[PDB]
Amino acid sequence: MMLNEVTAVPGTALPVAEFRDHLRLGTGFAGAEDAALLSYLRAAIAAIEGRTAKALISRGFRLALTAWRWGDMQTLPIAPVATVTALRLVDAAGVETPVAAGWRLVPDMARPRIEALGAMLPMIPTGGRVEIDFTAGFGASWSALPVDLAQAVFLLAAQYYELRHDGAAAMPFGVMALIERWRTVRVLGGRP
Amino acid sequence: VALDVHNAASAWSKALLDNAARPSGAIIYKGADGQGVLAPEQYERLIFEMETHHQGARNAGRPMLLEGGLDWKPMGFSPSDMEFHETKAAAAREIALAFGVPPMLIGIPGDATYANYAEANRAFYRLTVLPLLTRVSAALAWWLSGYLGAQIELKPDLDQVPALAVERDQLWARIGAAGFLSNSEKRVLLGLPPT
Repeated sequence: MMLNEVTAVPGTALPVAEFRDHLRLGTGFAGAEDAALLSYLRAAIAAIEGRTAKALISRGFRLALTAWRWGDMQTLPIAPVATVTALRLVDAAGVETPVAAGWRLVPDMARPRIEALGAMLPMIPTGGRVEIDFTAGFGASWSALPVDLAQAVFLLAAQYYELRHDGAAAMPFGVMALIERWRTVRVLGGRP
Repeated sequence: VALDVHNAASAWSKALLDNAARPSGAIIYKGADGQGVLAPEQYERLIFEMETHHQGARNAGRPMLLEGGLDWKPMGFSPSDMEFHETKAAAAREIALAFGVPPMLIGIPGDATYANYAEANRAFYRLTVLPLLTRVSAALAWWLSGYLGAQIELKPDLDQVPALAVERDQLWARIGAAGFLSNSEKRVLLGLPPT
């Protein structure tokens, strides 16, 4: 189980123009170039998509795993999923033969899971571990996000900008109190 | 009073099985703040991993990874048995005390006052049955003798009753082994017609 992404987000989809309107606009001085700001939003998206297990820009992933968990399951970790592209099933060397039937993607923010039809799920050869490419995330743009999750990115990327090293300074709906409802709540630490 | 203590203490346990919330525990979600509810995408996830994996007889002991913020505080139920148990059994015996039955006959648990039921049944037909029936049959004896002219007496036989057999056989063993008096003199002691 690796879950590397296919393509990174371009930066032209990130709101480097709307971040400085959060950062110094209305109150302040009309400071740094776009390459300094964009290094702080994706450093704040990747801090929140790691704490909440989300994706937020809807790029494409590839989940390559070696054993299914159940035979009617294997929940996917990145939460908002849509349109699992292919279920490639490589052999050892891998002429790379895909399968096209047997499973149904169930789009669900709780457990995005792959839930094969019936009771049997596509098995794995010896050495030829199965890979899933899926496109998980809210929307292709920034305007398709939930706004409280998009605000906590701006509240955090303005923290990484306005104070550089790990220095000193909790408000009611802060950074933590906004992403506490997008995190995954699980209480199974067990065998299944 | 002991009827009302016995009715209500059996209605105490009847009610307590019907309106009482024990939990097996509680999953506390404080949150990042001091308070926070969890989203309906999180609550349907939390029920599913609690229903499938953590409840039942088939799931006793799943080690329950509690994340940041979550906590499982298991509740108890400390008075479990015996809600008014010995006050009900004492009330159940002071009902039997008033009517006159010994507690062995109806089945009241407790100490062994009588030993082996042959003296408990004999104490029943001597303390609270034959005193009761000899007062009813004597009132039948006077009231019915107003209808026919001759006055009639009508009393319980206290013989061919099976509870007084331990009273009866030691009588038959007492004068039966008294070999000094003759055979016509011991038939008159037992209520036998001499021949």
